[PDB]
Amino acid sequence: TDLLAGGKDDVKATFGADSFVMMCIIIAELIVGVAMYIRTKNLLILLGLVVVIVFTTVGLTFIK
Amino acid sequence: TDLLAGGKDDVKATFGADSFVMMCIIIAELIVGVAMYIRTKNLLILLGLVVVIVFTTVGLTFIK
Amino acid sequence: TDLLAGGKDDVKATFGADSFVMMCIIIAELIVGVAMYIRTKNLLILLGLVVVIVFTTVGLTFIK
Amino acid sequence: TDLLAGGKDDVKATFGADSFVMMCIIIAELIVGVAMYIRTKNLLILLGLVVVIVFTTVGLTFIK
Amino acid sequence: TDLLAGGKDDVKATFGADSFVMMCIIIAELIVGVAMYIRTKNLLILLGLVVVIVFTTVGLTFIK
Amino acid sequence: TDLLAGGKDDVKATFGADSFVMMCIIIAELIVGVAMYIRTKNLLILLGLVVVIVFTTVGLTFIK
Amino acid sequence: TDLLAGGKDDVKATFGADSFVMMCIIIAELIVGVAMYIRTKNLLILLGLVVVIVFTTVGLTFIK
Amino acid sequence: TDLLAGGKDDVKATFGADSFVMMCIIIAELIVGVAMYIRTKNLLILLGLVVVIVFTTVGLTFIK
Amino acid sequence: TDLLAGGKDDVKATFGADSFVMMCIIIAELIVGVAMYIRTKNLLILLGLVVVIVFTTVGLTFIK
Amino acid sequence: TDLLAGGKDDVKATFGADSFVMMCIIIAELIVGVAMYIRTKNLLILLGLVVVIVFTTVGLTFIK
Amino acid sequence: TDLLAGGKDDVKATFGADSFVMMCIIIAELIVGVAMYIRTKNLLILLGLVVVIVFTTVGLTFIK
Amino acid sequence: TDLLAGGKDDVKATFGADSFVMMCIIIAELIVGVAMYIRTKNLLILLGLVVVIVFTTVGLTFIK
Amino acid sequence: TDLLAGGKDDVKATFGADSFVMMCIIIAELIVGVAMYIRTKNLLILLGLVVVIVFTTVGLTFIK
Amino acid sequence: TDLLAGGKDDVKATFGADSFVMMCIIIAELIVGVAMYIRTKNLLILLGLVVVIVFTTVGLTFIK
Amino acid sequence: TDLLAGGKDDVKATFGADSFVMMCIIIAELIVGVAMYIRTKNLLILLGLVVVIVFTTVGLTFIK
Amino acid sequence: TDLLAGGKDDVKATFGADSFVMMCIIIAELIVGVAMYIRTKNLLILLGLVVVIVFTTVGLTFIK
Amino acid sequence: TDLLAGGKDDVKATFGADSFVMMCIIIAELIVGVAMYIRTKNLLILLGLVVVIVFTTVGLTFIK
Amino acid sequence: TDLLAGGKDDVKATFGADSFVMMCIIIAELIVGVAMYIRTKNLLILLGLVVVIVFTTVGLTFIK
Amino acid sequence: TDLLAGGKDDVKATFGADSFVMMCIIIAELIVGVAMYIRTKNLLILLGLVVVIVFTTVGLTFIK
Amino acid sequence: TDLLAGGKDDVKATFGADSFVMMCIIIAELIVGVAMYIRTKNLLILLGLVVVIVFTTVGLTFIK
Amino acid sequence: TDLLAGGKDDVKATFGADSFVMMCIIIAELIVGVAMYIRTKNLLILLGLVVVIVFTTVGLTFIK
Amino acid sequence: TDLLAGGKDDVKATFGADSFVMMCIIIAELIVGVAMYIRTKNLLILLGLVVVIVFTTVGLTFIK
Ligand SMILES: CCCCCCCCCCCCCCCC(=O)OC[C@H](COP(=O)(O)OC[C@@H](O)CO)OC(=O)CCCCCCCCCCCCCCC
Ligand SMILES: CCCCCCCCCCCCCCCC(=O)OC[C@H](COP(=O)(O)OC[C@@H](O)CO)OC(=O)CCCCCCCCCCCCCCC
Ligand SMILES: CCCCCCCCCCCCCCCC(=O)OC[C@H](COP(=O)(O)OC[C@@H](O)CO)OC(=O)CCCCCCCCCCCCCCC
Ligand SMILES: CCCCCCCCCCCCCCCC(=O)OC[C@H](COP(=O)(O)OC[C@@H](O)CO)OC(=O)CCCCCCCCCCCCCCC
Ligand SMILES: CCCCCCCCCCCCCCCC(=O)OC[C@H](COP(=O)(O)OC[C@@H](O)CO)OC(=O)CCCCCCCCCCCCCCC
Ligand SMILES: CCCCCCCCCCCCCCCC(=O)OC[C@H](COP(=O)(O)OC[C@@H](O)CO)OC(=O)CCCCCCCCCCCCCCC
Ligand SMILES: CCCCCCCCCCCCCCCC(=O)OC[C@H](COP(=O)(O)OC[C@@H](O)CO)OC(=O)CCCCCCCCCCCCCCC
Ligand SMILES: CCCCCCCCCCCCCCCC(=O)OC[C@H](COP(=O)(O)OC[C@@H](O)CO)OC(=O)CCCCCCCCCCCCCCC
Ligand SMILES: CCCCCCCCCCCCCCCC(=O)OC[C@H](COP(=O)(O)OC[C@@H](O)CO)OC(=O)CCCCCCCCCCCCCCC
Ligand SMILES: CCCCCCCCCCCCCCCC(=O)OC[C@H](COP(=O)(O)OC[C@@H](O)CO)OC(=O)CCCCCCCCCCCCCCC
Ligand SMILES: CCCCCCCCCCCCCCCC(=O)OC[C@H](COP(=O)(O)OC[C@@H](O)CO)OC(=O)CCCCCCCCCCCCCCC
Ligand SMILES: CCCCCCCCCCCCCCCC(=O)OC[C@H](COP(=O)(O)OC[C@@H](O)CO)OC(=O)CCCCCCCCCCCCCCC
Ligand SMILES: CCCCCCCCCCCCCCCC(=O)OC[C@H](COP(=O)(O)OC[C@@H](O)CO)OC(=O)CCCCCCCCCCCCCCC
Repeated sequence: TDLLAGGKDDVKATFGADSFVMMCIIIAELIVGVAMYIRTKNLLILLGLVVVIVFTTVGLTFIK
Repeated sequence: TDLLAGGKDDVKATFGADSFVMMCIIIAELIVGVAMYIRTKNLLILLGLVVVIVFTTVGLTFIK
Repeated sequence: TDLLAGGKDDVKATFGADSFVMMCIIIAELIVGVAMYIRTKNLLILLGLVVVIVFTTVGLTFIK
Repeated sequence: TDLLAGGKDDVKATFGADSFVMMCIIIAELIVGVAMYIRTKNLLILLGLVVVIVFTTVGLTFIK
Repeated sequence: TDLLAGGKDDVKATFGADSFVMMCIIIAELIVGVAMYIRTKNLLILLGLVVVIVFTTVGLTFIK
Repeated sequence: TDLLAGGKDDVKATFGADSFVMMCIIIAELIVGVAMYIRTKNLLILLGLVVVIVFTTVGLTFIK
Repeated sequence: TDLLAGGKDDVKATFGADSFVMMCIIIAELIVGVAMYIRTKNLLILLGLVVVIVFTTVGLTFIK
Repeated sequence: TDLLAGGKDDVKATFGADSFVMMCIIIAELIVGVAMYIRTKNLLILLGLVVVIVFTTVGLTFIK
Repeated sequence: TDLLAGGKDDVKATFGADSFVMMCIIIAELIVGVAMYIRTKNLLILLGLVVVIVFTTVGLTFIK
Repeated sequence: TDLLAGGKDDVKATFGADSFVMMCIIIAELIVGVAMYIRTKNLLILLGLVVVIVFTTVGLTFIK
Repeated sequence: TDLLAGGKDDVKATFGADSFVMMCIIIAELIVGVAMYIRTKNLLILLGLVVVIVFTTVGLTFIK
Repeated sequence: TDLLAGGKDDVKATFGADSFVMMCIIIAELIVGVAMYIRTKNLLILLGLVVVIVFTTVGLTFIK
Repeated sequence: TDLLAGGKDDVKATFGADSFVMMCIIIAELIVGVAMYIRTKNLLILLGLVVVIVFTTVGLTFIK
Repeated sequence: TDLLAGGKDDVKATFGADSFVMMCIIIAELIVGVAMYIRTKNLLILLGLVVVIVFTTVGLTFIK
Repeated sequence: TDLLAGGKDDVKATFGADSFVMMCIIIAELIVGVAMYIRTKNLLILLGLVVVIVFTTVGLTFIK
Repeated sequence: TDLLAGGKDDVKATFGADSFVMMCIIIAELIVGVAMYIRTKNLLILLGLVVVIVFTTVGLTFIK
Repeated sequence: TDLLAGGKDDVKATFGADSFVMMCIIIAELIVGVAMYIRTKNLLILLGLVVVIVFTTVGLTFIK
Repeated sequence: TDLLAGGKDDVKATFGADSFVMMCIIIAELIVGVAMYIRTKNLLILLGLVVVIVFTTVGLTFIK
Repeated sequence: TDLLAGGKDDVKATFGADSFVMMCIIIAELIVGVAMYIRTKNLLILLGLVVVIVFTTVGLTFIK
Repeated sequence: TDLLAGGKDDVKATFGADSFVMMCIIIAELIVGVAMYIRTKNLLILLGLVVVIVFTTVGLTFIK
Repeated sequence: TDLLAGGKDDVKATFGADSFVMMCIIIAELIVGVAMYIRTKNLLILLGLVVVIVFTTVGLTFIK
Repeated sequence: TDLLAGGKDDVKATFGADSFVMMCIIIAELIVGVAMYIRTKNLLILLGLVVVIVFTTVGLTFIK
């Protein structure tokens, strides 16, 4: 061989578990979800946050 | 590595616990909830405020 | 950091304890409640006013 | 801050103690109450008028 | 402010002491009361007319 | 500036006191009200006509 | 403007005193009232017819 | 316009004095009244038939 | 700087207190409100007119 | 142009007095009305058939 | 054209005097009526069957 | 320019008083109205036909 | 041309009286109708099947 | 052709008399009907099952 | 074929005679029926249980 | 297979013979029955308790 | 040119009264209309077929 | 944690032992009870006042 | 793993045994129950308070 | 293989037996149920809590 | 051949009987169903879970 | 030729009865259908699976 193997580390660290990008994604889910809930009063929509957390955790496991 | 780690602090402070944004969100919940209650007279809708407070507190705990 | 901290004061004063907005909300509750009472003759509906007053007072305490 | 403080006076005067709106509300209570009494012959329903008067007086005291 | 003060006069005259509406209300009380009396033979029901007259007179005193 | 002041007259005359439009509105109130009364036998609904007349008269006073 | 004044006549004649529409309304009141009376045996309900006649006559007086 | 004047005749004949509809109404009064009398043994209820006949005759006089 | 300051006057006069536009807005509120009331018979809807008047008056105060 | 005058005949015959369409409409009224009557036992609903017949006859008179 | 005249026969036969549909309607009236009678013990409700039979017979006479 | 004046006649005749188009519009109102009435049993909906006739007559008066 | 006349037969046979397509349409009506009936318990909805059968039979008669 | 005739058999067998689909439909009627009966205690609702059975049997007869 | 025949067994066993679903249905009938009886003291309502048992037994016989 | 057989035990134990739910039901019968007896002094109403006990015992026997 | 007059015949025959194209159009209307009716159960939608037939007949009259 | 603990005091004071709300409740019990007694002459109904007093006192003890 | 375990404490404390929310619920039960009792004079309705207390205590035991 | 098998554990733990999500669901059932009971005074509604507990326990058994 | 046969196994295992995807689907049904039940209190909605289980089991049988 | 006849076999096998592609299509229908059902709770949507199976089977018969 993979002629670009050397690039895997930084990329994986910049889009990975404790990255700035994942923090921004969780913040966005929190804000957008609470705004949707305030507008519609559909309590189930708050589970969105849970979903995103799980999806980003488990999902990052498949990134090799 | 995280090539954007240095950006975590300000972002987290601007969308975080004692931020202007969270204050605006709580104000919005209060106003919208009391307006819904005045229109429909459904007392349970006022619990919306509680929900939002809890959701923003606990939720911000998962923002690393 | 909070890059928008400077905006907290005016916002809090315009949607806060002795604001024009809260006065309008209490007026709306009074009018709508007395209209509901005239139509239905359900005396309990007048407690709506009390509820709104309490909800706006206590609620504004959680706005930091 | 209260960026809309200047609007408090006219609003309070148009929905306040000696306003056209309160006169209309008392007239409506009188007419609707006497119609209910003529139909059902329930004398207690006439106390509705008293209630409305009291509710609009005391209630307007909490409008600051 | 009272931005609608100019409307008080006609309204008060159309739902007031010597109005067509009050005449219709007294007529309705008379007819409905005499019909109830013919059906049930409860003499006390005729006092309904008295009540309505008093209620409309005294009541209109509180309309300012 | 008022660059459209010249348009005030005709508009005010076409939606004003003795206009075709106001005649149509009063006719509609009469027909709809008598139909509601025939269906439900709620005599109070006929006061709708009175209300509309008053509302269109007093209301047109605020049209400057 | 009154740019639609020319339309007043036919409209007023088609929904007016001796119109087909008013005839249909009186017929409907007669039929519905006698059906209600046959079902409930409440003699007062027959006064509905009187009411409708009066309401359509006097009411049409206010149509200018 | 009266743009629907031409429709008055048939309508008036189909809901009028010697119509099928009036025959059905009188039949219904007879049957329902005799059934009520058989159940309750209140002789006065039979006067219902008289009432209906009178009401349909006199009433049809006001249909122009 | 304000390179467009010279434009403030006419604009403010064409959308301001005694403008043709505000007259049209009040007319629209009157017509739409009375139509809603005729359809639904919800008396509170007529307060819409009051609201609009107040909102346009107080609101125009904040236009500098 | 009237550049489409030639089309009047067939259209008028296909939606007119003795058309297949009017037969279907009367059949629909009969079926729907008897179904409503079976469900609710409201005898007056059967007059629907009469109404439809009259409405289609008189109405077709205004189709020129 | 009447461009759909050819369709009259089958339609009239499928919703007509001796059709499967009319049989189903009479069966439904019988079952629903006897169920209502068992529940309420109101003997008059059984006349429903008679009504339906008459209504379907006479009614089908007007289907041309 | 009026460089198209010559076109006024045919247009006015093809969309005018005794045109094929107006006939189609009245037919459509009749059919749609009777279908709505069969479905909902709201007798007032039949007045739609009257409205359309009046609206097309008076309206065509303003077409110059 | 008619330069495509030769295509009429197969088309008419594939969308015609005893075609696979018409069988699928009748099956769909049966399934959808019984599902609607199970959900709503509105017996009249089952007549949908009858309608579809009639509509496809008579309708196919006009396909030349 | 009928260019799709060969498809009739399997379709008819998969939505036909002894199919999995019809079994599911009867099961659904049984469950939904007994649930409705438990909630409302309206015994007549159980006849729904009978109706569905009949409707699916007779109906499948018209599927050719 | 019936392209879905293989699915009949499990479905029939999961909604059939000795299934978890039927047990839940009988439990629900027992609880709801005894609650209705405690509230209304109508002994006949307890026969509901019998009905449900019979309906589920006999009904499941028609599930092929 | 019965794909949900494994769920039978806990359900049956939670709504069964010695469950918290049955205890609550018997308590409710006792309280409601003694309250009815205190109000009406109808001694037979106390047999309600017996009925409920029997109904819950025998009934639970049919829960398989 | 008319240098293309010779082409009028075949074109008119291929898109004309008894053409393959018109047959396809009527088939499409039948299928689409019955599908819409099965989905929505709006009986009026079936009149679409009538409309199309009329529109194609009368319309083809204006094709010279 | 209890994120809303700070709100307990005012709420408890506004709906508590010596509150305006409890005063209104006792007044309502007194008026309604004496009106019931005047109508029915059932002396026991006056014990209602006692009940309410006790219920509000003891009940407020369980409010923590 | 439970990726949201850390959130259990505050939530449980904000909706738990000695929370502001439970206090509000008990207050609401007290007020609504005493209002129902004043209106209906059904003493048993006061047991509602007991029920709510028990339900909130025992119920909170199952919150893990 | 199942290319996503590794994700089963955390997901199952975050939506499983002792998760934060299930705690929130039980809390929601408790609050909503007690609010419904306070409003309607239907004691059976409190069994909702039981149902939810059972449904979440047994249901989680089928999650493999 | 089938030039892509080699891909069948992994696909079938990743969307098949004991896959992560099917687990997520069952979890989603459980959560959404219990949320719907808490909101609407319609017990039948809980059968959704059963349906999904059956549908995914039987359905996966047809995946070859 | 047919200069490309030799290509028919592999193509037909790769998009044919037991191909990887058809397996993927059935899987997609199953997943999408169960997701739609979980969201909307419309049981009829599950028949989608049946439809797809039938459509792919019968349809592949016409591929020569
Ligand atoms: C400077 C402008 C000040 C505006 C007036 C202040 C409040 C006066 C209270 C009047 C109440 C009666 C209105 C009836 C006319 C009207 O609009 O009727 C609309 C609607 C009619 O009520 P119903 O639900 O019975 O009617 C339903 C349908 O018929 C409506 O189409 O009223 C409501 O739903 C009232 C609920 C108020 C919800 C709370 C509002 C909180 C915001 C406070 C106001 C905004 C301030 C703006 C600042 C610039
Ligand atoms: C300048 C315009 C002034 C308007 C007149 C002022 C009030 C006169 C009182 C008449 C009462 C009788 C009306 C019966 C005709 C009518 O509408 O009947 C509608 C409805 C009929 O009462 P029921 O509930 O018995 O009937 C139910 C159904 O049959 C209705 O379809 O009446 C009410 O519900 C009355 C409750 C009033 C609720 C309080 C209203 C408070 C607002 C005050 C009025 C608005 C002011 C507008 C300012 C621009
Ligand atoms: C210009 C129009 C003037 C209208 C006539 C004026 C009043 C005449 C009095 C007739 C009374 C008998 C009517 C029986 C025919 C009728 O409608 O019966 C309906 C109903 C029948 O009474 P029951 O409660 O015994 O019957 C219950 C059911 O059978 C009704 O379906 O009567 C009442 O409830 C009467 C209570 C009147 C409530 C007070 C009304 C106050 C408003 C005044 C009138 C409106 C003025 C409109 C101005 C444009
Ligand atoms: C030159 C044209 C003149 C038009 C006639 C003038 C008014 C005649 C009054 C007839 C009333 C009965 C109509 C029933 C036929 C009809 O349309 O029924 C529709 C609808 C049926 O009432 P429901 O709410 O009971 O029915 C609900 C549904 O079944 C409707 O689909 O009626 C209304 O809602 C009436 C409310 C009127 C709202 C106020 C209207 C104010 C505007 C005045 C009219 C416009 C003037 C146009 C100028 C060019
Ligand atoms: C050229 C067409 C002429 C139409 C006939 C003229 C009127 C004949 C009177 C028949 C009354 C009995 C109808 C029962 C059949 C029927 O429709 O029942 C529907 C409904 C049934 O009454 P209930 O409220 O007891 O029933 C409730 C439900 O079962 C209805 O589904 O009747 C009414 O509500 C009647 C109230 C009439 C409201 C006033 C109507 C004013 C408009 C006048 C008529 C329109 C003219 C149209 C001009 C083109
Ligand atoms: C061509 C069709 C001719 C129809 C027959 C003509 C009238 C025969 C009289 C039979 C009366 C007994 C029916 C009991 C069967 C029945 O329906 O019971 C329903 C109901 C039962 O009366 P109760 O109030 O005691 O029962 C209440 C509940 O148990 C009902 O569910 O009866 C009435 O309310 C009768 C009041 C009639 C109201 C006046 C009707 C005026 C319209 C005239 C008839 C319509 C003509 C249609 C023309 C196409
Ligand atoms: C020089 C031109 C003057 C124009 C007339 C002035 C206002 C007259 C008021 C008539 C109101 C009734 C119209 C019904 C005919 C109509 O358009 O109906 C459309 C629509 C129908 O109302 P619904 O929401 O019930 O109907 C929904 C759908 O059926 C519409 O397709 O009406 C509205 O939504 C009204 C809301 C007005 C919103 C406020 C408008 C503020 C702007 C003021 C006007 C513009 C001035 C232009 C200056 C050049
Ligand atoms: C050549 C085709 C001939 C078609 C049959 C002719 C009419 C037969 C009458 C059957 C009525 C019962 C249908 C129930 C099956 C059905 O569709 O139920 C749908 C619906 C169910 O009524 P509900 O309002 O009680 O149900 C509401 C919901 O459950 C519907 O989903 O029925 C109606 O609303 C009926 C109103 C008819 C409105 C008037 C229609 C006027 C047009 C005439 C027919 C079109 C002719 C087409 C020519 C090509
Ligand atoms: C080939 C299919 C043949 C179907 C059977 C023929 C009719 C058998 C009569 C059974 C009546 C009892 C049904 C109870 C089961 C049921 O559905 O209950 C639903 C409903 C329950 O009545 P309630 O109003 O007491 O209940 C209200 C609610 O609980 C309903 O959810 O029943 C009715 O409203 C009956 C009124 C019938 C209206 C007249 C119908 C006219 C159409 C004729 C039938 C359609 C023919 C279709 C041809 C393909
Ligand atoms: C030479 C061609 C002549 C065409 C026939 C003339 C009119 C016959 C009246 C039939 C009415 C029933 C149609 C139902 C079949 C149909 O299309 O249903 C579509 C739609 C269904 O009504 P709903 O709103 O209940 O249904 C909503 C959805 O289900 C529609 O997908 O009907 C309407 O909205 C009718 C409103 C008519 C609006 C006014 C039209 C004015 C124009 C006049 C006609 C055009 C003339 C063309 C000249 C070349
Ligand atoms: C060789 C392929 C044969 C296909 C099967 C033949 C028909 C079997 C009938 C099954 C009906 C149930 C389907 C539910 C699954 C489904 O698709 O649900 C979709 C939809 C769901 O109905 P709802 O309106 O209640 O649902 C709305 C939303 O949830 C949809 O997302 O169903 C309909 O709208 C049915 C209306 C049928 C309209 C008439 C169709 C006429 C065409 C005939 C079929 C095409 C033949 C193709 C030949 C190659
Ligand atoms: C291989 C998969 C087999 C699936 C199971 C077979 C049927 C089992 C019967 C269970 C009924 C209870 C479901 C409640 C759970 C549920 O979905 O509740 C949804 C809904 C809830 O009923 P309500 O109208 O009371 O509720 C309204 C709202 O709360 C819904 O959100 O139920 C219905 O409307 C039932 C009407 C069935 C309409 C007839 C369906 C005909 C199709 C047959 C089934 C499809 C077969 C698919 C083949 C692959
Ligand atoms: C694994 C999960 C097992 C669930 C428990 C099994 C059944 C236990 C019986 C408890 C009954 C009392 C519930 C009261 C709590 C509740 O929900 O109250 C809601 C409602 C309240 O009844 P009311 O009509 O008096 O109340 C009306 C309103 O206040 C409701 O908001 O109850 C009913 O309508 C009961 C009718 C049951 C209809 C038959 C259901 C058949 C399906 C069987 C159960 C589904 C099985 C799911 C399998 C996964």
